[PDB]
Formats: sequence, C-alpha cells, structure tokens
Amino acid sequence: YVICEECGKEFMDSYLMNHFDLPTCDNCRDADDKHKLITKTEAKQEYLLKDCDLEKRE
DNA sequence: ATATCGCACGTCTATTATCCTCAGCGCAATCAGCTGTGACTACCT
Ligand SMILES: [Zn+2]
Repeated sequence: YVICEECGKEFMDSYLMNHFDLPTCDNCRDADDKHKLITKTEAKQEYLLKDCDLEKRE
C-alpha cells in the first residue's frame, strides 16, 4: 500500500505511481495544472537541463 | 418495282474513391575558448 501525499488515503496502484513513482492516487492526480506533462525538448529549453541530468542523476 | 426489317457501324456521355506541402526528437555541423610552435616587434628601467 502507498499513502497519498495529498489526501492521505492508502492506495495500491495508481497511474502516477506506475509511470513516475509518484506517491499520489488517481483521485488527487491533478494532471491539468499540478501534474502537467511537457515534452523533453520544452523542458530542456526552459530549465536548461541536459540529457544526462535527466537520465543519469539519481 | 418500292418501301421495310435485319445487320452493321460508328459516336456522345457517363450510377458514382487521386497527388501536393506543414509538424518534435535525436545525431551531426558549428563555434567559442584554450593552448602549442615559430619568429617578430617592441618597450621600460
Ligand atoms: Zn490522494
């Protein structure tokens, strides 16, 4: 069981946990604004992040 | 002997499913910075 950091309700499997190891249930999944997904190139341009920093930094 | 049916000879029209120019992401062309070799030119105390 995984405890959600937003609502506190324990959940077993969720989309956020499965795809990004984020301890948040689908009920609290704010994919609109808080959990918005962006392309790799856009993130690299905005945050000046390199490939290694996105793949090799623990 | 003269109109009439079978045969042929085409020709107009169509009851109906094709080829062009705009989009992220990763490997390669590009560039600033630094240095190495050689001789040159000069400048201060
Ligand atoms: Zn939750």
